[PDB]
Amino acid sequence: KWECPAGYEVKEGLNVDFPHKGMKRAFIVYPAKNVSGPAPVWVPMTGSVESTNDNLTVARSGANSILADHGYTVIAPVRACANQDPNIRGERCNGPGSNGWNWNPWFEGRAADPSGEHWKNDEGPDSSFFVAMVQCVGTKYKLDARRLFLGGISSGGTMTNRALLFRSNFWAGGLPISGEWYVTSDDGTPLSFDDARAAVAAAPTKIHQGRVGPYPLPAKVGPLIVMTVWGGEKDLWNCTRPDGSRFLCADYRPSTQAGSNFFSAQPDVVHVACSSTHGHMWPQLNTQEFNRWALDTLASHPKGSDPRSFKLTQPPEGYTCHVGPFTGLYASA
Repeated sequence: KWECPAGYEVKEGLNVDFPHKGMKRAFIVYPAKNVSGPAPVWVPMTGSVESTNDNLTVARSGANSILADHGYTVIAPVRACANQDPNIRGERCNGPGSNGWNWNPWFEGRAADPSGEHWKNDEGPDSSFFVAMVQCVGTKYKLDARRLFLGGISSGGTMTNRALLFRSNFWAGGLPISGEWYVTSDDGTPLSFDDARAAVAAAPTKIHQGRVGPYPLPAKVGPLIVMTVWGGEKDLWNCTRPDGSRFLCADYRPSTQAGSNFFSAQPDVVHVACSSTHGHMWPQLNTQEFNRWALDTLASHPKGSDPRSFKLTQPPEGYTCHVGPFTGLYASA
């Protein structure tokens, strides 16, 4: 499955003008170090305000490129809105989406109005670009086809959820950190932030449909290991109006719960629910210990592995995790 479009020649570092669905995309490759043979892959994605460079090199943003020194080939996509500049932060990215998309950083969820209907059963240009990107990098570096993982924070966490839902026969798993689910009614009707929040609180253990994925959610998905991370009571996001005022527009308690319910219910998916207290940003406590543990945990479940043989190891201090759906976010009935 390793192939490049139009004779594209991948290189270490920043790759630009990668053709995909009429767009020109960019991504950065940090080849795995101290690895003989096929290397596991990590595709980290930034959120709405931090740049791809920040996500890859700044400690408080995760310094995801450091995982190449841990034996992973890191392949980081640049957001379409950044116009191939890995340094763009929130400029022209941190705001509502267009063309039927909910949020502009990534093509990660259909809009709440009718223009989003088209995306109910079309993965979108980011989900398909990531597959094409990894397939192309694999022509230059030897990658492990059973250990292709993606993940991200905030909007990047939402994009991880969407990619796992539409491309569960490609990725081996992912790390959606404080991503949205955009909960809807069972019939797909979009719900306001308040109604979506109340919907999960009213049925915390059920599977909820959401604008992050296909509608309806797939009955069955391919084999995966998914580690959803919730940042605690402060894992919230205040949007910014044009006039500068702030207002609550996302609460990641319901979305991490909903994601965990869907993935836990799938028989061929090992779901790990992890909670911390860093809020809505990349895990802050023992950050590199967490990144190493999380990716090595994902790698311990190569694609197609028996969920029954999976064995969770203790995460770093500052994290509580277990296999299954979240249980400490809503009171039991």
